[PDB]
Amino acid sequence: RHMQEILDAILSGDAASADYAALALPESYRAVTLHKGEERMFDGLASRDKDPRKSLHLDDVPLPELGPGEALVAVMASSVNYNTVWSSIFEPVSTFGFLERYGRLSPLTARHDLPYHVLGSDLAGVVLRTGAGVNAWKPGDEVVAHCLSVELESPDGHNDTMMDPEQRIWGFETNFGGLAQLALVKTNQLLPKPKHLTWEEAASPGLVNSTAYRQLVSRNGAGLKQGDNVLIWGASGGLGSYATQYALAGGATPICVVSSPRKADICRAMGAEAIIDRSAEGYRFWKDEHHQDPREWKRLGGKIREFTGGEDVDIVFEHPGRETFGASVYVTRKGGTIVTCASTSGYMHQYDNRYLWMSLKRIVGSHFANYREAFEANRLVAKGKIHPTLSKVYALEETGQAALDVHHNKHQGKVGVLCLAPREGLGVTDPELRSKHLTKINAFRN
Amino acid sequence: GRHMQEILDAILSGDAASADYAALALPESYRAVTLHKGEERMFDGLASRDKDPRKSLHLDDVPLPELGPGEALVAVMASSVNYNTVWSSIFEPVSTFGFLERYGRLSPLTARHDLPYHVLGSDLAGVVLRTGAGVNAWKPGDEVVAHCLSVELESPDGHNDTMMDPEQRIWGFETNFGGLAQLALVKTNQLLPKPKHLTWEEAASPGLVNSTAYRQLVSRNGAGLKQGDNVLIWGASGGLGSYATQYALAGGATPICVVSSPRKADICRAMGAEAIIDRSAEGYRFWKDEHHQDPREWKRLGGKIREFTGGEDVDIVFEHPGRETFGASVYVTRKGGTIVTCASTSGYMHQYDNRYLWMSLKRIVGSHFANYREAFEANRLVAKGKIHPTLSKVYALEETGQAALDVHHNKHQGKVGVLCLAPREGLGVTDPELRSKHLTKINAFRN
Amino acid sequence: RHMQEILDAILSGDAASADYAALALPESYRAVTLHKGEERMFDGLASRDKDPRKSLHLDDVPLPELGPGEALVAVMASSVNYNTVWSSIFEPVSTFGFLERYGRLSPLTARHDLPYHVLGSDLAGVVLRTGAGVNAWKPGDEVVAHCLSVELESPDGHNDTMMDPEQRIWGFETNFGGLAQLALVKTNQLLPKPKHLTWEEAASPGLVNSTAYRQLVSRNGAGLKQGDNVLIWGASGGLGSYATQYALAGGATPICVVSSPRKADICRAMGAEAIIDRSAEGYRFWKDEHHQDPREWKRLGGKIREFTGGEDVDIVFEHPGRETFGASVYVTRKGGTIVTCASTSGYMHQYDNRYLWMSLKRIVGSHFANYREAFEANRLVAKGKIHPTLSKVYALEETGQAALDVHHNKHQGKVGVLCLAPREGLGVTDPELRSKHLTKINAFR
Amino acid sequence: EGRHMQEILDAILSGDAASADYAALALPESYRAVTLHKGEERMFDGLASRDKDPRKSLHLDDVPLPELGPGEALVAVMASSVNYNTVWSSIFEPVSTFGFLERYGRLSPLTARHDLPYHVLGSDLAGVVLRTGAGVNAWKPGDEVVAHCLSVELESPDGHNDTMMDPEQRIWGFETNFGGLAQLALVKTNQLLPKPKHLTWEEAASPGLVNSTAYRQLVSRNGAGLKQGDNVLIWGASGGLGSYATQYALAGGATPICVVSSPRKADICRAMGAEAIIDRSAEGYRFWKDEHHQDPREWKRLGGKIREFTGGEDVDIVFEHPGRETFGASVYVTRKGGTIVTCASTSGYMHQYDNRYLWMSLKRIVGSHFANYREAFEANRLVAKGKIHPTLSKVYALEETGQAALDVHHNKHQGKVGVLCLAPREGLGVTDPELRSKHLTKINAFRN
Ligand SMILES: CC[C@@H](C(=O)O)C(=O)SCCNC(=O)/C=C/NC(=O)[C@H](O)C(C)(C)COP(=O)(O)OP(=O)(O)OC[C@H]1O[C@@H](n2cnc3c(N)ncnc32)[C@H](O)[C@@H]1OP(=O)(O)O
Ligand SMILES: NC(=O)C1=CN([C@@H]2O[C@H](COP(=O)(O)OP(=O)(O)OC[C@H]3O[C@@H](n4cnc5c(N)ncnc54)[C@H](OP(=O)(O)O)[C@@H]3O)[C@@H](O)[C@H]2O)C=CC1
Ligand SMILES: NC(=O)C1=CN([C@@H]2O[C@H](COP(=O)(O)OP(=O)(O)OC[C@H]3O[C@@H](n4cnc5c(N)ncnc54)[C@H](OP(=O)(O)O)[C@@H]3O)[C@@H](O)[C@H]2O)C=CC1
Ligand SMILES: NC(=O)C1=CN([C@@H]2O[C@H](COP(=O)(O)OP(=O)(O)OC[C@H]3O[C@@H](n4cnc5c(N)ncnc54)[C@H](OP(=O)(O)O)[C@@H]3O)[C@@H](O)[C@H]2O)C=CC1
Ligand SMILES: NC(=O)C1=CN([C@@H]2O[C@H](COP(=O)(O)OP(=O)(O)OC[C@H]3O[C@@H](n4cnc5c(N)ncnc54)[C@H](OP(=O)(O)O)[C@@H]3O)[C@@H](O)[C@H]2O)C=CC1
Repeated sequence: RHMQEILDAILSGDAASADYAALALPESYRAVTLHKGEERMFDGLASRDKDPRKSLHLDDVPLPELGPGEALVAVMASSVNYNTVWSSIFEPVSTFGFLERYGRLSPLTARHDLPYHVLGSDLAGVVLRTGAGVNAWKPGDEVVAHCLSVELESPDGHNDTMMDPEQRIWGFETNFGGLAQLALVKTNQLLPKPKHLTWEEAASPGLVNSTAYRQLVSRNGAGLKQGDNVLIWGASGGLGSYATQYALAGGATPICVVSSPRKADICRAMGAEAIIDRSAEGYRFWKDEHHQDPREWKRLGGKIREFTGGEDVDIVFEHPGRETFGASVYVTRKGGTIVTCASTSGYMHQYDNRYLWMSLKRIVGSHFANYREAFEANRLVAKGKIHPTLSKVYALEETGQAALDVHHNKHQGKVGVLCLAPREGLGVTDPELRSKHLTKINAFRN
Repeated sequence: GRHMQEILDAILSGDAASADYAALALPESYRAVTLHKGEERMFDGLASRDKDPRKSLHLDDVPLPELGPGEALVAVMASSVNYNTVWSSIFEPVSTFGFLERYGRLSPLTARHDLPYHVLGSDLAGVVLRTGAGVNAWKPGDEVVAHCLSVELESPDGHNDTMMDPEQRIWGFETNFGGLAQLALVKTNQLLPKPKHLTWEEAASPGLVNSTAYRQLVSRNGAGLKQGDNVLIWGASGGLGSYATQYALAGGATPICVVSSPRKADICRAMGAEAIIDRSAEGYRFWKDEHHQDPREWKRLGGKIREFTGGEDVDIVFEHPGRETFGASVYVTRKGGTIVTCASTSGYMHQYDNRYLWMSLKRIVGSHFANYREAFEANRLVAKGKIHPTLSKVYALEETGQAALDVHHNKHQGKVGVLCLAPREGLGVTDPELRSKHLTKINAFRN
Repeated sequence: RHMQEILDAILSGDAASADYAALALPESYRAVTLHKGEERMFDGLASRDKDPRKSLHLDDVPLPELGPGEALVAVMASSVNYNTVWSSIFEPVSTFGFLERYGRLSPLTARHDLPYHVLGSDLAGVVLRTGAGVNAWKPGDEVVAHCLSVELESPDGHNDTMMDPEQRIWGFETNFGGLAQLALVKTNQLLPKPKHLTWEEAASPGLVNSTAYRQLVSRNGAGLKQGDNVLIWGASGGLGSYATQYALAGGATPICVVSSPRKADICRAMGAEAIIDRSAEGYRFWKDEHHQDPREWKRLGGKIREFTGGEDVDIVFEHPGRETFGASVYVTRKGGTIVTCASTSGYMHQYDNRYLWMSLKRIVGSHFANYREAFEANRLVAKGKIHPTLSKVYALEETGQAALDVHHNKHQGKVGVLCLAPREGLGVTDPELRSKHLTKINAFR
Repeated sequence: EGRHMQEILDAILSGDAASADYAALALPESYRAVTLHKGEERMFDGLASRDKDPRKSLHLDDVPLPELGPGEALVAVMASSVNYNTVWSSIFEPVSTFGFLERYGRLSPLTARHDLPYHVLGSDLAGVVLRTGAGVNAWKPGDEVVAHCLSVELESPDGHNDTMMDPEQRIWGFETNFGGLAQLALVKTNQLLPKPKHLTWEEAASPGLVNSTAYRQLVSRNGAGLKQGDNVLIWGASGGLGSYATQYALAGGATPICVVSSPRKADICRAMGAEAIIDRSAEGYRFWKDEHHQDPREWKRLGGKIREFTGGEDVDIVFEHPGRETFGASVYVTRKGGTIVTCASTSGYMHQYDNRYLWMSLKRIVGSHFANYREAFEANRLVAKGKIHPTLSKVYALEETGQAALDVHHNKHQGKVGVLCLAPREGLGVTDPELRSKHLTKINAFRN
């Protein structure tokens, strides 16, 4: 196999750039895919009852043609993200609609408009080829990838690339994602691999760490400062496992919300002290399908004040959506910020605008991160200031079970996936820095 | 009263010096529009609509209050009747006497406001007569208007933007000695210089809705308007929206004005706007039923906006109607744009589709009234002739009851003013050249 | 002649995109060029004595090959600015040095490394062909260009592309510039042509306009708001003339500084009213080569207050540098901003920091403009809020004389160049908006 | 030592006086204070600033109590500190403070109380409220307080969106009278903050001025707006401002590059948690080659040394205050897009820099000055929470304030130099012993 020869080169440890440039490309690669003819297979079911194991296929797919500004990457490991779940249950809409619309832009984007969709929005691996116009990256470079896909032909994105009208998420709104043995990315998605981490560890921060960085740290989100109090929903999940770290390292005080004593213990291991278990408290923010209960908003606010000495939070880190959003707006301090990048429990938000306008609060929408933000987030991992939060690793063939874990909220931290890597534990080339941080690196491990 | 008449004579002469005002003997009573503590339940049982301010508002002669540190006594030439004045006059949401009594427990200074009568009114235009201890920047004779937000600023919270202060009082509503009277008492950090090209009644008009619109649309605490922006303005001929339309035009931006009648569209054209949507003629139905919205109506509004902008979506939505329009407001905003909100007239339980907010990196910014720097800047743009008052009708002080009913029942398209000491309309202009340049717009809301 | 038929299509006014796509390309185009062998010809001379008429050639050159994300444009008009003049006299160094070094990177970048250099960093014209991947532009589109190109391989420029470490000015650090019948640009340099302007007027605002927009209007510079008072140095020059217009269009008050009565008249024709003639006032901000005179800073401040009713300016629009900068910091209001994008009179600035910290002022550096700011500035021209400042137009064959005119500061406004356009005055397709603004459009004629 | 003053101190020291007990104490008719005299403001004319001796101009006087006004408090001062503005005052540089008092005195009959032939100095205090004026409801006799030094009238609209912008804004004890280097002081009640209970009187007095300033300059959005990951060049990292700036950089998750002039100060920086330390004396930087011209080669040498510590990165922020000597280098070494934030010019206020580095690299120079009440509250809250620690090195008696000021004038100190006012000895005033115990090693990091 051409693919076995590629893996052997990576595992040897002493292949030069010219060696990678000399390997023959395989004619197909193994990939986790959706099929277009199945996009209605879950019609009539409740979201909970839609099973990613039924929709996710392991296929052999042809290599796409390499274009200008792009790189072909040999993927050692990837991760399950919530967009992998959304894709796999075809909610809110089918990703094939996104691929069809993308394919209308040009003959190059039309490569993506296929009857199958290779998923995955994270990777760690090795560059094999680069297209025309690519100088910064070369075959053999060890990389991780962020998932922003921007074309930058329009002027709109030249003062923050998230504002590009053609901005997409790689592996979700584009094809050739990371849950596969090979991937195709733009080279402006590439970042240097953290040397003290294994392949699966290095693949795990990309998406959620970059998003948490823009949403909480950067001036394009909440602009955290030391001394702030920050309410962090889902503090032991993917986003929250990085948000909590940024709050603590930035000198702020996180109030972490989780739903089990096991996750509460992890938050204490990260260094948080103020932890609310929403299951034990039994919050019912909605009385029925159409009306909320302000008494329950107020009970949450009172519990926060027990931890802060009577202070309300400067920032709410939102993402659960409809269930929690009325409470989030209510409990925020006068002049404070609710920053939101998601709506897991439902995107039709309801809130009492009297609390927003009379208290001069703001709701800031945030979405992934631009390259500069993704670089800064990955830099803090490489410096050993922010740590990966991997809890469990699955084989590529078992990506469906990994997606079901997240779908049903059975996990903590990040769930990783081995792609070409034959086992866990490979890829560390800075053992001294790894040993300095190993206890924190393994804090989420089962 | 002889002393009061001599004060008015000094003002009307046009050439009294500061020393002359300092030498005028103060009156020992002044005429004022008041509520009476004994009557606060006279409307119990009735619907808001059927409560009549002519039955609760009294014309009384009241004694002058003692002038404290950092305060000014003002001879009032004109004032205004706004929604806060109307609600007070019908003891809604609760009687104003409740707060005057509680706050009056703090100190002998706060207890001056706790009286069996309440002098209403949160606007004035007039002349400073006396200042209390420590005052530097104002002197007898200075011609002034007032910002009605009073802050004590003992908490640190308000020292980077005073709207964050936790202890605000609206003068004439949560304080006594308001402006619907011949004299008023205010803090000197409420005073603003009178625009010289306007009459007394015009200068008292812009008031809180003008500074609120300025903070919401122009200032960096709100939307931070820049030239070239497209701005969707709901209620563009009402209080807030009329000033927002003017700020958009004055700042080099394009307002897309929304109104509900052809008469209102004509007022918008008179202010200088060109892109006008009649929401009633278009028949928008943003809610399908009590609990669900219709995204195809959001998109129909979006397509109508694009007809005026050459295919562009708005950088800013100037919100205030609330529940009925808020879903559409979030939908139509450009990627990276801002929805600024300072009220919820149609209902405060907002519902919107958050996918549009996070996937297009939009933000919803809450704003409320204005701090004193914003009020100074808004008033300064009126004084420069960039922003014009919106007066429709003027009443004498003796007829404040009817003025209040007119506002309560929405009888006029623009503001209702009240003459206090001024004997007739049309006095107080000392810059006729500037007035002549802007006369048509100044009178756009007169019939 | 294939070139003649391209011009006839443009002049017909009703060719469709399919008609442009069907036209045969010419094998060569007429271009204004420098020659590699002559780069030492002005060795020994003072700058003022170098004559661009001796170095600029009119050549027929072959068409370059069209790469990914590029467009081939038929050029109706161009401009001559200071970058063009500097290149034509090989200052500060010959432009061929950078073209050679950059052309080592790849076959794409080596297209630019030729023995001749086609100059010009402005255009107005019609798209003829686009390279692969191009979505937003098609044959027939009427365009102007933003001259600053970025590669954006580094993350640094992905929150504001001016932070990118590898910028190139098209026609100066690239070949195939706009002083020619055809040009090659990236598609993320293209902007829609303002319909109410002639070809030569549309090509004129260019980089000084977008630089002024970034410095004064955008949040990356001073963040102007209506009501502000703005001190504008050099108010009838390139930057200052656009800055004056942005101040007015944004509802602010420019306090315009000029050095002659004729310049004051031009400021009044633009709409300004508060004008200071620094030469009539006789300001001497420096007492000698090393020390300033705070009494003269204060004298300027007092003159400003005569126009503002006693207020100090919220913003100073700086660019003269050493001579004026101490005065600029002094006169700015408490909490105000001094924004700077050049140092004409000298880059070693000196100022009294007590005024800066005790009055919480800031000095903000700005440079050129990113593509979003260039689009917004061009859009305000297209709205008729901002007007071009052309003084004189030359034919392409006379580009040498045009460059000498700019080099010796012969005109008060800009110098334009007809490329394919056979005469001035063509290209207006919005005559109603033009008629509204004709007097201001011609203020520098 | 008068009887009424002795009775006030006995009440404080008893630990159990009630608010009504302080209200009932007789006030003294005079108090002991460190003062300047108007007749002497020319005494150093023609001398180089280094040769001006604060021991010659600072007097210990008995002065009459001023009349209490609306919005004010009379405070019994247990301890204060020397600040550099105490040094500036005592050498009448750049100008005499009596010009400031004369100008202030023209505003109103209330501000005219300050226009006196002597100037009571001091811009920090820790102590106990004795009396409050009209309009004061938030503070009462007996409250244990520290004071920040912002004096704002807030009559003008300009200060109502950040009070530092008030046109009449002044620094208490420098541009106003009745400062804190004295047994009693007069302040606006909007200068008052709750005393941190785990600190002694002298420790609690020491952060106010420089900690508030460093917070606005580095942490707040009105200054540099620090974020975790930033590299920050901190001049004078073991002095007053620097000893707080370094703590904010570390606690905010940034990397300070600390500049000091001795190995002893380098060791304190390491004890604070910094690793990247430059000794400007050992490096021998000569940024100026003569009176009128700088040396870009030395700017470059500093920039190269910084890059050795950061792995090749240039600093996002420079925390400036030395002024003329360093400012050209500070602008040069800053990263593209970065910020130089300045609140002072110790070495000379006529700054010179190369504007090509500022405009071509899109840098900005942000002027900062003290802090508004909200920022001062936030800075003091972080001390009270034990997140930021006092940096007191040495304590002098009130009668030795002249020598304390000379220490700072000649750059012989580290951290903050404290002064006992009414407090009879060091070590008093702690009422949270368990929080103190948790943090004691860091609290004492600067002690001789
Ligand atoms: C892990 C990474 C990350 C990720 O993976 O993300 C995440 O985990 S995140 C959570 C997962 N992600 C989601 O959960 C949501 C997926 N995505 C969607 O759910 C839909 O995508 C959305 C609701 C956002 C929009 O859907 P859509 O219905 O497609 O939107 P819209 O209406 O904007 O556009 C269609 C037509 O409306 C026109 N149009 C637009 N604006 C106006 C206007 N103002 N006026 C008039 N017409 C207008 C356009 O011009 C078009 O016209 P056409 O071009 O002729 O079709
Ligand atoms: N815009 C963007 O770019 C990004 C958006 N997202 C979106 O953010 C959301 C979370 O992503 P991720 O963190 O990766 O997923 P995870 O599932 O790993 O973390 C989600 C956490 O949310 C909490 N949670 C779930 N449902 C509720 C609820 N109804 N009420 C309160 N808390 C709840 C759980 O914590 P517990 O049960 O312990 O309280 C869980 O750990 C998803 O919707 C995802 O699509 C993600 C990343 C990028
Ligand atoms: N808290 C306080 O102290 C005060 C609060 N307020 C609040 O501010 C709000 C606005 O103030 P102001 O502008 O002075 O009020 P106005 O009554 O002057 O104008 C309100 C406009 O809102 C528009 N509007 C109302 N309902 C809807 C709707 N359902 N959909 C769309 N547009 C609508 C109408 O415009 P059209 O019909 O022409 O489209 C109406 O003219 C007030 O309604 C009140 O709630 C006001 C003053 C004081
Ligand atoms: N880096 C680059 O690639 C480019 C840099 N630049 C730089 O930008 C600067 C300005 O560009 P532009 O506006 O187009 O130049 P202009 O020549 O068009 O206008 C410059 C104006 O500055 C004013 N000025 C010059 N010297 C002084 C002085 N000592 N004191 C006061 N005012 C002075 C004059 O106005 P008046 O005499 O009327 O008061 C003069 O008109 C150029 O001078 C150059 O340094 C420009 C082009 C490109
Ligand atoms: N605007 C405001 O509100 C405030 C302004 N200031 C001003 O800030 C400055 C410092 O205040 P503070 O920190 O209290 O004083 P300190 O003397 O305690 O600290 C100053 C430090 O600067 C360093 N330093 C002194 N001179 C030079 C020089 N020429 N070059 C380089 N480094 C130098 C020394 O460190 P080393 O020798 O170890 O390098 C010294 O420790 C003063 O000018 C003061 O007035 C202070 C506080 C508030």
